[PDB]
Amino acid sequence: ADCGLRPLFEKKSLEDKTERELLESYIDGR
Amino acid sequence: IVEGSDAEIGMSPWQVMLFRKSPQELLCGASLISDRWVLTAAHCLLYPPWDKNFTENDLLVRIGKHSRTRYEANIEKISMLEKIYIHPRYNWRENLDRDIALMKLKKPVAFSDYIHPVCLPDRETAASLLQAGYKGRVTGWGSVLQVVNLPIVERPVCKDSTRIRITDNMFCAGYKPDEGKRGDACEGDSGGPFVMKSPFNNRWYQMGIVSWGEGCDRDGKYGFYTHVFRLKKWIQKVIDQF
Ligand SMILES: CC(=O)N[C@@H]1[C@@H](O)[C@H](O)[C@@H](CO)O[C@@H]1O
Ligand SMILES: [K+]
Repeated sequence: ADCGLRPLFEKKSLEDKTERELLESYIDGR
Repeated sequence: IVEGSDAEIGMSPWQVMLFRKSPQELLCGASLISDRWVLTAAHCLLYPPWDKNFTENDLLVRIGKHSRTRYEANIEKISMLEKIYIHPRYNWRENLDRDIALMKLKKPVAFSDYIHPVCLPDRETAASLLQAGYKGRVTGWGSVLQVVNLPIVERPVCKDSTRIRITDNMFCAGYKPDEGKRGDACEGDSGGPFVMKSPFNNRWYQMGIVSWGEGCDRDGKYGFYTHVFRLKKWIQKVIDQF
């Protein structure tokens, strides 16, 4: 319901140090 | 984990460590999928060739950890297991096909900033995210939780990299020799989660379970993962029946 949304990140609108790399792979990887 | 980096605090709140109760031994990784269920690999619990066949009373799970060795008072939760469920068609004799197991905790764990469940994929998420070139994330241990982002590899490349027969219940990930980056989950990280962040709803989904490899972080070799969505029906069956 609340699964997969981290209290210290998604819930606070903060991104961790490397998640940008995962999101970029959706554009650049394929 | 090799060639990765320190995870930030609360970066992987679904992370679970599976320990042998006594003697004390970190056996594998695992992941929290609800307040009473933990997902891991079957070979972490059952492997006849080595006489491995743990019961509920042989283990403890540590949830909410960041430190490899220190007891994190008021942060981590250590739970006992009520029951262990191994996939009925888990194939240990040939290639670890269907390398998945569920562990029901004796008591529900309360969520916190450090303890929170990861989502399990549905067909839409599996189809949109499990594609070669897209990167997922694996976590585990080397003094602190390690993390490494790795790309899913084309099935033909996965199959050509090993003499083992690969099934539809597995996928492989890791950098190719021409990609300039390294990193891998090792045998000790087995059972841990391979997660991906949906660019559509911003949620993290566990797409794989570290299952096996042929030497950690080797050029031209890849880590293999249990395809979680392929086995979601079995997971739902167990959780619904209990
Ligand atoms: C290695 C082997 O023969 N399997 C045993 C099975 O016989 C037993 O019923 C079960 C108890 O939960 O543990 C293992 O699965
Ligand atoms: K590799």
